Amino acid sequence: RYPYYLSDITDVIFIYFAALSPAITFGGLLGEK
Repeated sequence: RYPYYLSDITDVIFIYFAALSPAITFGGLLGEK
């Protein structure tokens, strides 16, 4: 009865860590955030 909890949750973590993954590596020398 809780489908949206397993699929829609993993998808939210797929693009949340994917997008911020690179943006964190590149740059980040002078300004931290």
